[PDB]
This record gives sequence, structure tokens and C-alpha cells, in this order.
Amino acid sequence: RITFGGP
Amino acid sequence: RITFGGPS
Amino acid sequence: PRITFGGP
Amino acid sequence: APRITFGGPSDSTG
Amino acid sequence: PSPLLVGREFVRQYYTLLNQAPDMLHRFYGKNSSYVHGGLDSNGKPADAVYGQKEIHRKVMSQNFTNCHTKIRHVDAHATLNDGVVVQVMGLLSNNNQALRRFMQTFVLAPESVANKFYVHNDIFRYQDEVFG
Amino acid sequence: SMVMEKPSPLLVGREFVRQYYTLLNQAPDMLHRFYGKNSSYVHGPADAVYGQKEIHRKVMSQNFTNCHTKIRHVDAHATLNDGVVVQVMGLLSNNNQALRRFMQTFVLAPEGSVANKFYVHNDIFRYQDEVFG
Amino acid sequence: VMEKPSPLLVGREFVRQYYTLLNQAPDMLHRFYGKNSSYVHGGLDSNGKPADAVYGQKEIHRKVMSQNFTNCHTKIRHVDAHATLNDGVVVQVMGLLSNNNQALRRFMQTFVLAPEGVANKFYVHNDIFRYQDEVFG
Amino acid sequence: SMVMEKPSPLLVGREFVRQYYTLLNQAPDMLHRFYGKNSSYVHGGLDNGKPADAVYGQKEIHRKVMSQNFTNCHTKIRHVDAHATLNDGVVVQVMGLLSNNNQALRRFMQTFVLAPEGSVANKFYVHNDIFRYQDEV
Repeated sequence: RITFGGP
Repeated sequence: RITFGGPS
Repeated sequence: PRITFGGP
Repeated sequence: APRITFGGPSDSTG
Repeated sequence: PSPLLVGREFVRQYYTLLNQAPDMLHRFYGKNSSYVHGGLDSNGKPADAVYGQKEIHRKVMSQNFTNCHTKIRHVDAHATLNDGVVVQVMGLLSNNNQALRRFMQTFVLAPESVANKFYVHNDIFRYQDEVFG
Repeated sequence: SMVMEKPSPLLVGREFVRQYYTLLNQAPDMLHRFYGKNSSYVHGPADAVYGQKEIHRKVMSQNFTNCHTKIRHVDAHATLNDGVVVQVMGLLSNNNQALRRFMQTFVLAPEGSVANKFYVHNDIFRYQDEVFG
Repeated sequence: VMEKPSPLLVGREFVRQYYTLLNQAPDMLHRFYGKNSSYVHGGLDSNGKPADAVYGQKEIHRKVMSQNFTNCHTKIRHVDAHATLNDGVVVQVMGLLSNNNQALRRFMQTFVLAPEGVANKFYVHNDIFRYQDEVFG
Repeated sequence: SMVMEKPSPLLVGREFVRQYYTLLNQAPDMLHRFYGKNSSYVHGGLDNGKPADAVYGQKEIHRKVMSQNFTNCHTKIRHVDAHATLNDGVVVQVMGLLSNNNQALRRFMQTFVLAPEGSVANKFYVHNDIFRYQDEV
């Protein structure tokens, strides 16, 4: 599942 | 928008 | 005529 | 230091 | 919209509907539309296509699509004849929570009266396992 | 004299497949004759190309050599504008590589100036092995 | 329905999530960014020049909050996305954006998405957004 | 002797824009020299009216450049953003007007990813080149 969020 | 359905 | 193939 | 330049890496294949 | 965008959006909507309400799949097709979804006849030969909403609906309800899960691995779509879109699909389809089965599929989508509306003129679907296996 | 019905989609499709994969093995440098100014071709990083010239360039690029094909199944259905949509499921060996599963999608359109003459409007090829995993 | 990822699918999914978040919870946008991420969202400085980019999650949180995004509406007309360096995805966006129920304003935007380092998880390394009217106007 | 800091992303970007659009006017047949094996080029959605896929590497890009028939190419650059990105690269967003073959100036954006060429100090190549006219969308 493609997901987004900073380190 | 892009829609789908058969002709009438 | 038999089935044949080529660009117009 | 040399100035800014542009070009692809060496390719002796191409 | 590009052929690829039309093709990808169609594929997501088709396989979503096959899960949520396969009884409504017939709504994508017209009187001259073709449909096959794999299968082997009583002679072991790949099943024949059927034509038009009534027979397509009958054939879809025959599949007893239940809780189907779909993995789309490849979609390619080109502009075709009469501002249609030809779509090539490879992926996996699980029916009734059995094993995923590889498939090879072609749609021809054609302009429907409404702007950017399309209907399925042709739906060719084959499971790999019945053809190569 | 003898007059017969129009050839069926599947008779056009099976005859196409025979001629196309024979020419792929025997003279891939002549494959460009099947296409028109508006034809699309992709042998699936591959970009699609259009017209005999660009298609000839792409076909010569693939360096088809000792091409062996096993056709496992052909679907061929009437489509838009008196066309035939063809799905091929087969195995292909190029340059003595191992046979690999493929599909190929064709849209065949009437050539216009000759009865029962068709050209290839759309040609979409994909190997299975590069899609599944 | 599951789809095997590609750069183009990653980019379109990203643009959807970003502009949905901009409308629904702009105060969470900063969570897409890391310490070395760049961010600009149009603007003219007091000198009439294009506004400077800022760097890192803290400055980006300040800058987003300073923009007062209220009931943001976007019409995306173009998304393109390509693989780039280090398994990144470069994304090109054009569309219209209305803030605070004002007139739609055309924009030109570039993102660079980078692997977060969680499979198919990405963060925004670079967000370049300009309004056409402040550049061409 | 004279030691200075590494050229900034903005200096590399501005020098890149100057050389790229000059070459487009003066010798478009030489633009392919900026690209490497792994470079992607995308110039508008449609070519003869057909959807245009990205192409890769110097030869395919040279061919794509030649097919666009750049003649008497006039460029007005209105704004350049250039930021540090992944792998010591530079992401550039150009906003400007372009006239090809004496056609009217049309608004465009162009997104580039520039990467270190690897063997010569301060030398870069174009890893990604994405062009779109505004009217397109």
C-alpha cells in the first residue's frame, strides 16, 4: 500500500 | 469526469 | 477473395 | 574550481 | 484524458463493481458488446463469447462472482478506431476466497451522448491456467 | 461463380495470427507492411510508436532472430467500424532464449480499397514474466 | 482492487492525498516533510519579488500556517510523474486553487518524493508551488 | 589561489537555464549532449496528434528533439526555482513563454532534475526533463 509521511 | 455505461 | 493484410 | 558545465557521463557503447 | 487514464480508471471501476455488485456489470455493455470470462466447455475447449446485455448478464451471474479480490499488474491502453480505447490487462483474480488466478484480458471501450462517457464494446478475459495448463 | 458470407471475426483473426507470427520468424523486416499511417505499436521502458516508418524502426530494433512461437489460444471478436479485436495467448522464444508466456492484443481494421483486406490499427505485446514478478 | 505501483500511480495518488489534506486538515500538511525538505507556495515579498523557499518541518509548519488555508478547493488539470535519482519520483502538477472562497488561481508545481526509509512509503523532499499570476501577471 | 563554496543549487539552475534555452535556439541538434543513459525526456502530452510516451537516453532524446522541429525558438524565462534534492542533485522548475517556428509565445512550465556527471567537478547532466504548455491542460 503506497503511503506518505516524513522521516 | 470519465464515466462508463452502455448506450440507451 | 481470401483474407489478406496490408496498410491502405 | 572549474565553472559550472553540463553533459552526460562517458559512454563508449553509444 | 489520455487513453491510459481512461483505461486505468475503467479497470479499477470494473474490478470494484465485480466485487461489490457483479449483477450490475451488464450496465457497462450494449446490444453489440462481446464478453467471455475464461471457462472450459464440456469438450475441454475454451468457452465461447456471448453478445449483448441479456446474455452477458446471464454469463456473469453464471460465474457466481463472490468477494472477488483483484491484483492489477499491467494496464496498457492505446487510442483505437472511432475515438475508442483498446486496453490490455494482466493480473490476478481470486473468486470466493480461493487462490489468485493469472489472467490476460483485452477491452475495447467506445464513446457512449455524454462527454467522456464510455461503454465496453468487447471484454475478452482468459485465465492462464485453462490455456497454458 | 461462388459467393460466401463475410469471413467471421475468428476466421480473420486465425488467418492474421498465422501470417503475423510466420513473418515474425521468416522476415521480421517485412512486418511493417501490416500497418497504416495511424497504426500504434508497442512491444512492452518501451515507448509506443505510430505509422509504418516508426513501427519498422521499432521492429528492426527488437532484432527478432530465430523467433519460435507456440500459439495456445486466439480470441477474435467483431469490434468498432467493422474491425476485429484479437487476443493471442502464447509462448515466444527470441534469439534462442527460453520460451516465455505472452499476450498480444491487435485491433484489425478494414484496409478500405479491397474486400476482405485488413491492416493492424493497434499492436500491444507483453511478456507475462515481467509483470507477475 | 490492488494495483502494482508505478511512478505515475505514486504521483497521482500523492497529489490526491496532498490536495485532500490541504482542504480538510492543512495543519497536518507539514507531516509530509523532513529535515532537509524544501517548500514554497507562491507569494510576493514586500519588494514585489517571488517569496523564498523554507527548509525543514518546523519552518514548513510555520509557513503553511501563515498561508491561512481555509476551505481550499483545487481543480487538478495535469499530473505527470517519473522515476528520478535514488528511487525518487518527480511530479509535475498544473491546476487551479481557490483559498478562502476567492477566485481560482492557476498554478505550476513540482514535487520530489523520496523513499522514507516502510515499503512504498514516500516523504516530500521538495515542494515548488508558484501561482501563474504572480510570475506572468 | 582562490577557494569558494560549492556552487549553490540556484547558481547551477540559473546557469543550466541559460545554456539549455540558448542551445534550443542556436543548436537544438546538440541538446542531446546534456543527457545520459538513464535520462528521461517528456515534451507535452501529444506529438501528429498521438499520445507521446517518455523516451530514455541520448539517441531517443536526440530523435524526440529533432521531431519537434525547433526553428527560431524564442524563450522568455519569467521565474526559476532550483533546490537541492536527492543524491547531490538539483530540481529546477522553469516558468516562461516559448515560441517555436514563429508561433505565438505560449506559457509553459519545465521541470528538470540535474545530477552530478560524476567525473568532472561542477559538471551536471539532465536526469529528468518534463515540459508542458499551460494551454495543453
